[PDB]
Amino acid sequence: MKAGVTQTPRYLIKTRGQQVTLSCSPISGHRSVSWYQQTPGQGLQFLFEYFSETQRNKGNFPGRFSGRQFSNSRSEMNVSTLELGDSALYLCASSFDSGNSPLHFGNGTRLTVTEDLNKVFPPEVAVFEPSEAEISHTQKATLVCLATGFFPDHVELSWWVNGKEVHSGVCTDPQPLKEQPALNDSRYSLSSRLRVSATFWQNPRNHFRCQVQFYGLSENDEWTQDRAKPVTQIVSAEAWGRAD
Amino acid sequence: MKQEVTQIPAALSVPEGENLVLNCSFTDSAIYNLQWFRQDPGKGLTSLLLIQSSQREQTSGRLNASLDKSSGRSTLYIAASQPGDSATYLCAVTNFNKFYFGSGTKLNVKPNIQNPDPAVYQLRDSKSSDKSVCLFTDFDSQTNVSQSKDSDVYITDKCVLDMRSMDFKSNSAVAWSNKSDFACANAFNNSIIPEDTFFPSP
Repeated sequence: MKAGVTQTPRYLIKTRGQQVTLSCSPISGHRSVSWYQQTPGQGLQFLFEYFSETQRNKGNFPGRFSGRQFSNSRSEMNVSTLELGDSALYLCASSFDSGNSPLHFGNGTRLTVTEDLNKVFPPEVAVFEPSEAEISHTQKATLVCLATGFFPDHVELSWWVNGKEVHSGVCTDPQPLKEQPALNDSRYSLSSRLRVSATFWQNPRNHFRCQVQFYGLSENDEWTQDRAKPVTQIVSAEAWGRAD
Repeated sequence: MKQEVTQIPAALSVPEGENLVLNCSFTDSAIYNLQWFRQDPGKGLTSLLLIQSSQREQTSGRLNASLDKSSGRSTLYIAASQPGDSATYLCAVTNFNKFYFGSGTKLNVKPNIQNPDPAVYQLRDSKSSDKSVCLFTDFDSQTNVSQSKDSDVYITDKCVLDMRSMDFKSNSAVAWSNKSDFACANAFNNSIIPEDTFFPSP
């Protein structure tokens, strides 16, 4: 009910040389706002902290990384002259007082910097219905959803059964697999499973949907390729239960 | 002096129910607080414990952390581990004018599979896809899933699902390909799988 730390935007794809501005709103009543960069290669690294509209502490980033804080404690950070290695999760944390009170993190802004927007592809999404042998041997039925060929890794996969989001019986891979592990802007694949009882699967009225939200190009990004512009979109696949 | 935060082990796999120990060390003892966090994939961090520089320990639930400031050490003890403890655990210290995070411990707490029933199943093709898909499922948690010998066969790692209203958990791995010389019989040939694994006739 009470809002936690909020961050906007959620996802960004930029080309080299561009700039971005990110915003964070602290928990109500928190006044210390901190920014961190998380990369696979360098881990979580401190950018800077703000309190009462001024920078209180700073990390070791070059001057093209900048910040500010408004009178209502909202904070922005900016990155100019973007480079590939700036691809990261940009996390903000709020605290009542960072010296003696816990840090509370947002969920981050995921930034991917690419050489070329022609590298960006939405997922193809498919559902694969259960094995007959699984149903006879176990009295259970596993559906698989595959999301493939996407770049960047800005996807959210969810399952819906009769219109209600489910978590019971689900497992989605924690990370995607690189389809060509040696290339820096390789496309990705992701799998997920939804397991239900045989009885549930055997009812043709039951409806199963695998949803993938993909966060892609802005309406302000130019696009001159023949293929469809890889905008933010949902790609989905579905199945209905089946008797014997 | 230069602060360095070290966490070990980098990765820990353990059976549910076991106690766990997470280590954090810092070379500059002049800190104001030490904090432990968890991070789930796809998410930000969640504060678990904050130990002030004047305190020797903090407890919440099954978590207890000690701080030995002069020795430059903290230990996080997790009692009676649960699958929902699986996460990356981060140690941070607050210095006079800087903040420093360790590289983390990636914790995986594996479920005990009461009645393993290892099998490799073929899923139905989709009319809207060109992939062939195979499911290795219901194996016990000591089984390791390897990558294929083939660069165009894709295999995920074991993922645990929980059918809550049936009190049932199971492991699975997915394999797929769109090459034609590919079959579920051979999909997991690069893995050491149970000798009693069920291969239904196609």
